[PDB]
Amino acid sequence: GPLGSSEDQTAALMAHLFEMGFCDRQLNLRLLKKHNYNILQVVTELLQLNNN
Amino acid sequence: MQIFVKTLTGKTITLEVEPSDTIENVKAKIQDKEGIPPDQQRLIFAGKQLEDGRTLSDYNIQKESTLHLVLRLRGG
Repeated sequence: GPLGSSEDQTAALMAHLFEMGFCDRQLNLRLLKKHNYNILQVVTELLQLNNN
Repeated sequence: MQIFVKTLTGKTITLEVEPSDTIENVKAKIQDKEGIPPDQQRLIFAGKQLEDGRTLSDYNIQKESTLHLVLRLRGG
């Protein structure tokens, strides 16, 4: 079917995370690869690290 | 005081909340228009979680503040 997904989408996702309160492109990258690009899981997983 | 809620879909919802408005009630003000369950509704403020049993004042939420809304869907 498709030839390939736009990897540029990752940049848009990163920006949404930075607007919250993380500013860690490294942590975001290692999280995105953990759930095969899942912004919903990344944000909630990161929150479980610093919610106190 | 009006505040803004930013969704992952790139939507900015405006809400009218009071200083004594509990986070749980805020979710209700979203539930009626969005239809999304409060239990699934997760609000992020400055990279921090908002407890349902806390008030806006607990997280120094003022006027025109932007709250992020993320949902953790479960499959199996």
